[PDB]
Amino acid sequence: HMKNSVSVDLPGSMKVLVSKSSNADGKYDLIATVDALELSGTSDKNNGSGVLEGVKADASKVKLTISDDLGQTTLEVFKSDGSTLVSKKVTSNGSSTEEKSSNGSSEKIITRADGTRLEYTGIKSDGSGKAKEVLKGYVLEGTLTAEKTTLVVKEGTVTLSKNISKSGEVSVELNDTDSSAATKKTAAWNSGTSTLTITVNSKKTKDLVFTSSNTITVQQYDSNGTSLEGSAVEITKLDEIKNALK
Repeated sequence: HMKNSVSVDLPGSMKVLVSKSSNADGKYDLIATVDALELSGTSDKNNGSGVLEGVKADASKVKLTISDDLGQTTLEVFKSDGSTLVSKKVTSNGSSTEEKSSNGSSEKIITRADGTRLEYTGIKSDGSGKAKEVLKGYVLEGTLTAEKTTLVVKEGTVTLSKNISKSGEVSVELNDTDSSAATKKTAAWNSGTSTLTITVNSKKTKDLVFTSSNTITVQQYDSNGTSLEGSAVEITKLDEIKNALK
């Protein structure tokens, strides 16, 4: 594998072998095996960071780039002339983003460290596409535009929209076509508290909190809409989101 070497753990359970000492040019040798393909390179650092390359049996070019502080790996596959990416996987702090492009359409899967996922399919040149968020216990469906991702839950005449900016910032909104002004839902979003407060007939009815853990909780107000009551309950299934929208 490599004489006089040490092994270094990388993000995404990868490993690289680095020579214990440098060559006459001061550089260190790097060897890694990624899904059975051996990649090799050299680096002017001694810690496992740098660039390694290999070629698949179908002549595709593979490059692994390990950031200077070992915090991130980028694994790229190119067509045989090296000029066109076919796939790119970036992993850091237990999260991965995998992109593949072909025929003017792209796919992107973000796997979060908690196991939840954001999945984009059929991304077009204007930045639009289809979107899915895979949460613990339920899936949200929606769309992607150049502006934002919008995941939608509909219940009766109510539509709940969870928006995710390109930065990953979450905001939420509600629409309701209800013709009865006594039962129509409206809602206000508070970014500082990550809370959507729903109102019906001039009374706040519930707070939906969109947590840093990619969960949703719901807590009701009292019968006057002027104090919260009970304790917040974590939602675990799609039909529980819909119940909160009734």
